[PDB]
Amino acid sequence: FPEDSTFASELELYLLRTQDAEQTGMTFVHQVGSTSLPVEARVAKVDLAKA
Amino acid sequence: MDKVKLFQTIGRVEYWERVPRLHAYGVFALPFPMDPDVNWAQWFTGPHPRAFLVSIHKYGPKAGHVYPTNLTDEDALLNVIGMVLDGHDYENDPNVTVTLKAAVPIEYVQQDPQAPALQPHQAVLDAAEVLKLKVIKGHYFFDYTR
Amino acid sequence: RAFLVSIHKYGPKAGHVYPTNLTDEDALLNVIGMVLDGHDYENDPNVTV
Repeated sequence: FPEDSTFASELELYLLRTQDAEQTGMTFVHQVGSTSLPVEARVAKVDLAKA
Repeated sequence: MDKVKLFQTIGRVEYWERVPRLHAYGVFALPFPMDPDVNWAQWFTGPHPRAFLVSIHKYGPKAGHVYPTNLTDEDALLNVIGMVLDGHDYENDPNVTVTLKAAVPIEYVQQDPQAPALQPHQAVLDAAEVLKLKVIKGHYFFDYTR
Repeated sequence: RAFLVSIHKYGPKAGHVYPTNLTDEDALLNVIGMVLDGHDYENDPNVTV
């Protein structure tokens, strides 16, 4: 435990957790001369923490 | 325990993307007044994207207002107008943009509000031909303009 | 030339297309489109209807 110094009494650590949407998925297979089809919807999440 | 309090959670914000559609099929939408009868807060709960079909009150005290369709009312099946895609702030304004003609995939339709999210509904796909939809791929092709 | 195709609703070959036989009731009922450009079935079994 290397020592450290501060001027204030209480110590608050606020952690911000982040689950970004993972770049997954393969490009859809189609035949030349066709209208394309769209991609799915993905989710990202943010949670926090107090200590 | 007492002098050191460990980690907890204050807020949990899960953010979804939007309901996909075809680029080269063309979207046609008209804004509609909201029937105050149904609980729109119960259709707009989750952050996950859903898209429920909407019928319209034809004639009466509320002629022009729209409301989410029930699969047991034959008049609601004979008065369907389209689906609401991107969700809506139900109290910041009543008036919602109902898409008449678009193409939405098989899993993003949820006409029961207490249904599993982003999974294909069963009674919708079993009652599509009376409801003037058509599936070719997963994508629900429809044109309630025509 | 061109010719009209028809999807299969259900079966072991459910989803595939075959040319619309005018004498048959399901090809008349389940017609799905037509083929214009020409293709090579020895090259690929996936036509663009």
